[PDB]
Amino acid sequence: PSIIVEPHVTAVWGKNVSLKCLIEVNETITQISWEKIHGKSTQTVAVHHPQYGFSVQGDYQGRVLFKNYSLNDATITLHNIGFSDSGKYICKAVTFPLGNAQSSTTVTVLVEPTVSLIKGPDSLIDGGNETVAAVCVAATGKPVAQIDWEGDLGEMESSTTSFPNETATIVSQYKLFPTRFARGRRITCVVKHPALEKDIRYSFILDIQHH
Amino acid sequence: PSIIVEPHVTAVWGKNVSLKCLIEVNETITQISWEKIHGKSTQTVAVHHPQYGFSVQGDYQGRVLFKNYSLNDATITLHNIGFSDSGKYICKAVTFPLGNAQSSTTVTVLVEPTVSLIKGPDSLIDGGNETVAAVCVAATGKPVAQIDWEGDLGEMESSTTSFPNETATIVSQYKLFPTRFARGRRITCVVKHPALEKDIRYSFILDIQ
Ligand SMILES: *[C@@H]1O[C@H](CO)[C@@H](O[C@@H]2O[C@H](CO)[C@@H](O[C@@H]3O[C@H](CO)[C@@H](O)[C@H](O)[C@@H]3O)[C@H](O)[C@H]2NC(C)=O)[C@H](O)[C@H]1NC(C)=O
Ligand SMILES: *[C@@H]1O[C@H](CO)[C@@H](O[C@@H]2O[C@H](CO)[C@@H](O[C@@H]3O[C@H](CO)[C@@H](O)[C@H](O)[C@@H]3O)[C@H](O)[C@H]2NC(C)=O)[C@H](O)[C@H]1NC(C)=O
Repeated sequence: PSIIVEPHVTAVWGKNVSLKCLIEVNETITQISWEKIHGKSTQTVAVHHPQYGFSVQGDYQGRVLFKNYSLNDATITLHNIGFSDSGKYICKAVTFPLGNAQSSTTVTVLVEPTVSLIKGPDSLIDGGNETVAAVCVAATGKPVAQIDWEGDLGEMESSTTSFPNETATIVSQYKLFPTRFARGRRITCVVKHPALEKDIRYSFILDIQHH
Repeated sequence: PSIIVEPHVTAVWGKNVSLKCLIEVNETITQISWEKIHGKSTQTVAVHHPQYGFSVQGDYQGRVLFKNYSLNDATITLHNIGFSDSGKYICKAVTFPLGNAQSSTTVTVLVEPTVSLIKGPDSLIDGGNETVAAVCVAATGKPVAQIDWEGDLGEMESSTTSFPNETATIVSQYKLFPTRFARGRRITCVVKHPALEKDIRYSFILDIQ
């Protein structure tokens, strides 16, 4: 309506997110609140009342700040984000005399992957058969990270395991036939994920041996 | 929930009703209100706020009174009851901090019939053909009334004519074969209707010759 909110929002596990709400009703504001859908019932996250002040409820206590004291600005920030913070929220303005108005914001919780780049277990002998030259892991991210490789020296093979909390670990091995042409060149693991401000990039120089 | 109301209320057109609502939810009450369901949205009927006062909305203005100033008593009275007052209402208490709680009341609007008894067009002469001794009309009642007769001097015939506002008129003629035996007798019309506390009764003494 005149309840201005962002319709869809992502939140990174263990960081902060802002639940924006501007109230332009041109009406007398009785109180304003954020609520969370639970079945058909809703549960209160935070309340502002012009005489009774703020209130934060449930497991949100200690993790919710009201941006400012204006009754027309219902924006809050949520902190120490966890999986249960996902779902549909309602910003609500109760007004006098016409009553309530609202708009919804759905929150998706993302988890940053833990990335590591490791060398293959076997040494890369020139003229030898296909060997795993490196292994890139992006562990327990939500959703699963994406892994790409730079340096066209071979081919990629990956597996993914998803977990009850809906994070996923992806393991990607880079396979190549060692040659003279590949010696001294650099292979890069590139991990893309929506919780990342920029792609994680790890690389190292190929060591190709003698005989 | 914690909202005490009556599930269903009968209301008579042109009269009064109370919509009862007692609120003791345990916590600070920021405002209380009665609302009317319109589609899936609701229209406000009346609102009581501790600092802002009473407020009445729509076509309820001049027809709604709050029973008292107590925030725990949302009871109102509705006056000059009209067809549109029919429908489903919700009493609603908004509280601080947990928010609103509500309960519904459904209102049916009845219309009292206008009842009259007349002595029939032709005059009452003996040994002859059936003659209409009296006509009883319960007009534009909602729903249609029932008409019964007391005094066992003949049979009745009745017709019903419905109207767009959902009131109906029923006209009942009482026919009899006139007899010297029937003079001094009283015929009685009895009209039954849910808007009536008792049956309406109109009677008169048959005059034969
Ligand atoms: C979502 O579920 C996954 C699957 O259980 C969670 O991953 C697990 O997290 C624990 C705690 O960090 C990991 O254990 C730790 O790592 C090594 C184990 O060898 C050890 O050095 C540490 O002291 C500790 O034991 C566990 O390995 C890991 N399981 C995996 C990656 O398969 C994940 O943390 C959950 N995420 C959230 C946000 O709840
Ligand atoms: C529900 O429906 C019927 C039909 O619209 C309404 O009945 C009509 O009521 C009016 C006024 O009560 C009657 O007409 C009036 O007659 C007087 C003479 O007594 C005259 O002064 C007025 O100008 C007007 O013409 C009319 O006889 C009556 N019609 C029938 C067929 O009975 C009824 O009032 C409606 N009721 C509600 C609660 O809305």
